[PDB]
Amino acid sequence: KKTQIEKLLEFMYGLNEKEVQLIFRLLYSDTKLNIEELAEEFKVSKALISKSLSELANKGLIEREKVSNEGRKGRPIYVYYVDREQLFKRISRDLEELVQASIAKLKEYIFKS
Amino acid sequence: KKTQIEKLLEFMYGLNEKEVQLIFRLLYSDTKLNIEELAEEFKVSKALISKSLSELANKGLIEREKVSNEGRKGRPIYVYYVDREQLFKRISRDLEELVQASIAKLKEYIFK
Repeated sequence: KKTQIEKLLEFMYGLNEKEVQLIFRLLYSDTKLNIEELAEEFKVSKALISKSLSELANKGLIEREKVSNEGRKGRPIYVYYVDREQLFKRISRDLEELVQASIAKLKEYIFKS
Repeated sequence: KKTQIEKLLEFMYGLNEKEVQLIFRLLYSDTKLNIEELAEEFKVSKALISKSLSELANKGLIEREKVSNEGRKGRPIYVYYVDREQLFKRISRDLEELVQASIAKLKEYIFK
C-alpha cells in the first residue's frame, strides 16, 4: 500500500509513484549516486531516470552536485542525494504555500461565485 | 480539463468527479434540493443519488434536513444543501490538519 505522505507528494508536485519512491531511495542511500548507478538499479534508460532526477532537483527535493568537470565522455558528472534538513524545509514551505493558495481560491469559489 | 480545486477535493475527501459536481450544484443553489430533482439532473437512480447524498452528509460536506416521515412505507424525506460558511471552515481546517499531520509524520521519518 501507499502511505498518506506518498499520496500527498504525488499531488503537490505532480510526480508518479516511482519518482516519489526515488526520493526515498536516495534518502536511505549511504552514498551519493550517479545516473548510471540509478539506471542500472531501476532497470531503465539513462534518459528516463535523468528526466525524473531533473524534475526532483528543479523542485529542490534532491541535491544535484558536480563531482567532475570532464568524465569519460568529456561532460561534467553529477551525483544525487538527499539532504535531510533541506528536504524537510522544502516540503514544509511548499505545503504552507499550497494551503494558503488553496484557501484563497476556495474563498472565491464559495463566496464570490 | 479539471480545476485544481476539484482536484484538491477529490484528493482530500476521496470523491469522484460527479460527487464534487453534486457539492457544487448544492453550493450554488438558492434553495434546498430533494433527491428526485437531483437524480434527474445527475442522470442516476433515486437510490444512487440518495446513497451519495447520505455519504456526503456523513462526511459533513453537505447538510441534510428531515422534512417528513411520511414517504412511501414511512421512509423519511430529506432535503439537502450546503452551509457555505461551514463548508469553508471544514475544508480550511481539514487542509490545515492534513498538512500538520503530514509534516509531523515525515519529521519522524526523515530524522527519528
